[PDB]
Amino acid sequence: VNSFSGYLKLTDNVYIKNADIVEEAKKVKPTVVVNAANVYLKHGGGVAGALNKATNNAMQVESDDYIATNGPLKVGGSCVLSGHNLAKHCLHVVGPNVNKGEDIQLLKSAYENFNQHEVLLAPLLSAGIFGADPIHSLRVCVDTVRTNVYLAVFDKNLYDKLVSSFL
Ligand SMILES: O=C(O)[C@@H](O)[C@@H]1CCCN(c2ncnc3[nH]c4cc(F)ccc4c23)C1
Repeated sequence: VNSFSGYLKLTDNVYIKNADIVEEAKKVKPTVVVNAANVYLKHGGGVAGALNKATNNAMQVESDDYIATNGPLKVGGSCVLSGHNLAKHCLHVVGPNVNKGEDIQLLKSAYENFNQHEVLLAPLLSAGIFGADPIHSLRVCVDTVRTNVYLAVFDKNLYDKLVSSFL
């Protein structure tokens, strides 16, 4: 039993809710919140910009130190950093950004990072400003992630769609 509330169950291990991940996160304090990061951990907009804003820019300060030490992530890769006031940990995962021409096959590799964590609150990778089809993204998520994932979808219209077209 865990503290996540109001989700619809898609599979044994995938759940989904119309929610703001920032507000979903501040209430649950999940062990892991996933950020839809870029390779530079520059959290300017989308989920990343919102999450970072909710940390009063502490996420960005920590991220800049990480990059200064380690260099950029790989597309499809991830790193674990602090969750600040939102979660114990933040798993920064780089999905491919279609608006940069990145290969969509890397979306499966991106979701594989979720399997290193027993339970996660997460957005749909490569959705939103990253330009992928959130329905394809949901399919890859369901077919790749084996751990327990709670998907927060900000847009009510999108959500209702994803549900109605799910197989
Ligand atoms: O649409 C984008 O560009 C992306 O970021 C994707 C797709 C939809 C939005 N996004 C989220 N997914 C789940 N919760 C969210 N809360 C937010 C608050 C914001 F100010 C901006 C985006 C989100 C957000 C992931």
